[PDB]
Amino acid sequence: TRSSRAGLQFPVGRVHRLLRKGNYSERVGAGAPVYLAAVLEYLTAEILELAGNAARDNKKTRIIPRHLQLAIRNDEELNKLLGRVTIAQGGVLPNIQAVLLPK
Amino acid sequence: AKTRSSRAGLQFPVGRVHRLLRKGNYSERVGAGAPVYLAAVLEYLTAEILELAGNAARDNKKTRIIPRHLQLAIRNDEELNKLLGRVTIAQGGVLPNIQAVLLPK
Amino acid sequence: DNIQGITKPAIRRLARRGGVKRISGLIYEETRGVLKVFLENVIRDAVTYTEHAKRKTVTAMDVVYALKRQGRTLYGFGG
Amino acid sequence: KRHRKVLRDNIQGITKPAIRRLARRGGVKRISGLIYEETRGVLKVFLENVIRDAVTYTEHAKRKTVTAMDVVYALKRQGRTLYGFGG
Amino acid sequence: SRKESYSIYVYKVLKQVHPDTGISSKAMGIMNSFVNDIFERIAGEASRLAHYNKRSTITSREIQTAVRLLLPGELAKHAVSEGTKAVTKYTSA
Amino acid sequence: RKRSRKESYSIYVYKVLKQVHPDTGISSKAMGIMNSFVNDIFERIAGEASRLAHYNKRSTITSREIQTAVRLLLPGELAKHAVSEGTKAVTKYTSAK
Amino acid sequence: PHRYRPGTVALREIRRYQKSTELLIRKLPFQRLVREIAQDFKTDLRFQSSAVMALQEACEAYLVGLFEDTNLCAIHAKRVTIMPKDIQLARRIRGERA
Amino acid sequence: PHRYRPGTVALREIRRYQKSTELLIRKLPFQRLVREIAQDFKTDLRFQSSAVMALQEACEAYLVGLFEDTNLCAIHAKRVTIMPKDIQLARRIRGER
DNA sequence: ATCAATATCCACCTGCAGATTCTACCAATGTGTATTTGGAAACTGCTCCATCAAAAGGCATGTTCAGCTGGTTCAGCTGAACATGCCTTTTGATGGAGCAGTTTCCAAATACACAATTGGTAGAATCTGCAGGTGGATATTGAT
DNA sequence: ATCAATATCCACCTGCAGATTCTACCAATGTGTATTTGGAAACTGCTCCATCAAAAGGCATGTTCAGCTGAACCAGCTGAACATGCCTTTTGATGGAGCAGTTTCCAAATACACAATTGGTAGAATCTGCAGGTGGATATTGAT
Repeated sequence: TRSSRAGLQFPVGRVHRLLRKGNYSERVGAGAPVYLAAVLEYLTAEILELAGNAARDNKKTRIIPRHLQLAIRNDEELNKLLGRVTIAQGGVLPNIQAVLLPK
Repeated sequence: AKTRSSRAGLQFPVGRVHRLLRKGNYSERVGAGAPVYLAAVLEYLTAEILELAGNAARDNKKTRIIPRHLQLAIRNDEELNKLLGRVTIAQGGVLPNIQAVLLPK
Repeated sequence: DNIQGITKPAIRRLARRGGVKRISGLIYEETRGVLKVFLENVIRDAVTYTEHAKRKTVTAMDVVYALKRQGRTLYGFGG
Repeated sequence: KRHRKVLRDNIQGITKPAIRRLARRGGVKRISGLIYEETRGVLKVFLENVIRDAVTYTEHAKRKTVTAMDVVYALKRQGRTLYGFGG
Repeated sequence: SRKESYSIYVYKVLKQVHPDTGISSKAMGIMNSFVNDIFERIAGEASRLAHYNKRSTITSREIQTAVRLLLPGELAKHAVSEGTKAVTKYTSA
Repeated sequence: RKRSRKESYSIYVYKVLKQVHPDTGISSKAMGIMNSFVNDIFERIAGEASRLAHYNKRSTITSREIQTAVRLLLPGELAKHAVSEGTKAVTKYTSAK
Repeated sequence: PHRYRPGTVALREIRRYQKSTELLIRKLPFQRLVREIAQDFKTDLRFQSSAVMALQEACEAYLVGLFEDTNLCAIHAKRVTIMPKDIQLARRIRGERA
Repeated sequence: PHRYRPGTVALREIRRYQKSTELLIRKLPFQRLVREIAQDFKTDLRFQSSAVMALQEACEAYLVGLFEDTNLCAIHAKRVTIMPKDIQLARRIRGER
């Protein structure tokens, strides 16, 4: 497989196919789906990392949506990227306005 | 009729729109009904805007429609305003509008 | 009048999660208005998709295509 | 192989009155003292962003010159679309 | 080097709507840009609809469900109509 | 009963998952979230690539384009590190071939 | 007996509810409301249970978010209380409202 | 001589400026501000004059708009006066910050 | 403070189902042909940058005081807290079939290509709107 | 009031060029072959919908009173208005070429097709997390 050739877990074949049948453009170079399945692998890894640490924090082995939501909204660059995105079963970052706190 | 706009009775070219739909990669195959219906919808919205801006230019006592007129025309209308919500108009100006509580008492 | 099935305590809880302390009286009704607009819009679209699809049943994917149109993108239901 | 002047804090050329006028046209009456500096802070953020993207486009294009279309693709990217320069 | 625009057809439609009125170059730029933004919007939506329904082809039917999605209210109505009308006159002849 | 083939990323995401946290797992819901994530991101990057193609009047999507797309789409450090993983995987596939 | 001051059970409620992710609105009234709102667009329709759930997630998202932004608007007025003019301000800026 | 009360020349100004479409920020200091912001991004650039104008339009638009939403925020505070905590609420709700 | 009472926190365990490991099926996804997109080099010319002096118009800067900000108080009341009382949401259940989804046939609809021809372009010519100006009527603001 | 005075509003005019019209050159844009998409009909089955019956849990309704809101008032002061003095922007002018965009050639790179084989799917099985809960650890909240 081409992922083995490029050292990825992510299929470069499947992404070659998707770039062809989405009509993004006529000709998809051979380097494109590689670079790309790589970039997705990286960001998948990134999210899984931060979410995993968050998952060990609440003392669970299984990552549940709440963990992911936390990881994303907590990280800054990821949070920017996922701004318009609503994560199912997410919850919010527990945060209270200071001036409603009992004085 | 020879040309296709003539055949469907339009001022907007149904041919050029066929060309654009094809060499834009929207999809493999572009039906014969699509650029027709489309050059129709473009023609229609072009017409609605031009009407509203033209009346607005008559209101300011002028022969030529200038961007300020179009800006007006779009923003006074409720639906054109929603569609062009995120769009900024070159040389537009704003809707003359002042807040009440800033007005003299 | 199913619009009242959105109970006062549900909206109270929703505001709780939103980080709010004290809720006015009118608010509930006002909420109920907003909520409707939202749903009206989204579903309007979702349903359109279902109609293009010549299907009689609205599927989660229609919902998602609509939400993506609204700029409200949703993850986790089959996007 | 021929010099430039250096360019430094041209951000103060956005004069207090330009910011006052821009504020009038916004339907504003009384402007605090602080606002000017803060305006600029915001304006800068804006430009940085837009121009970043516009230049990225000029860079993809192997051109040394930024064109209106590049600007426009950028603004359209940010969700800020502009009409009248060639979209 | 030849460039392509809608300025001639927007002259047409202007004269249809207001015979005695004219239009400046900047303004024409606004229009041409406008038509184009719209084009990309609808055609895009049509396209997305294709791949959503696993169809390799863009029929007038798709443009239509696009125009229903993209256009708000009364505008959507008068437009879907002006179209159906244009396609139907096109079909017979 | 009968089968209907569906397609997803949950397997490659298990792999990458096991790479990062060997001792941790992932629920169904969360996996749906990742599947969606990859898909949205994908569509985003490829969309922008496409626009770059048409902007520059080109019939082909080169990795070069994927790249300028990622610089545009991704914020800051994320951008720098993705451009790395990509250029990297492509040079490795290049010499391998 | 025992009575907590006004506002305390609020704060404990806030911590408690912000910390979970579960669906706050009763699902059936919501489902009825969705089927109704859909009736008027097209009659005799069916709903995948997953699609209803999907909408519920979308709407509770919408509202909690709008509330964050509301609370911030009333806090802008030196007030701890959210009101209809606050919500109309939020929507008015977001672009949602005219 | 003659002196107008505080606020009269304010309203005469709002009317005057809302009524026109010409560029409020002088073009040269804006052009230096754009060549500077690009200098330090990629060095040695050239700018089509139209690109300068396009930027000017985009930015004055952004800002006039932001000022409106600011005003609506300060008026919500029962104030005739705008302040950075206002502008920052505007941007905070729009999502920018 | 120092002091009680609900409410919450965490500890331990156990079982339930949903995560995870294994099985066999199967349909997507290396070499060879033919074509063409665009990278490269060679040239043309547009327009972008630099600079300058003069014109002037707007910026800056300081004084002065008006009305706007927020600090303070203070009454009413509008929401919160808490109990009791009522109802419909939840869940599990089975049954019924609406209909979504999968397959096979196959023809109506478009891709593909060559040769024709005309609408759409640019360039040039020209002319009518109106930008710029000035005076002069009128309308508004603030002073008495 | 009544009154000047600053500013805006409104009309003609006058000259300039930008809209707009004439013109000729030219490149996108009627008919026949070839391929396959989806419409159409035929069957299978997934899960969606109905009404239903218990189990509580949540909503509702009310009483009682706390503190939040806003009306109202007052002192300080911060931002408006105005002139005058100065600076830097605008204009257009020219000159110079960086370099954008247009052209022509040559190949490295990808699409197309046939043919083969295994990663990736669903379905089945099994098993390890953690939800659910109960009971004291331990943290606040309100009253002393």
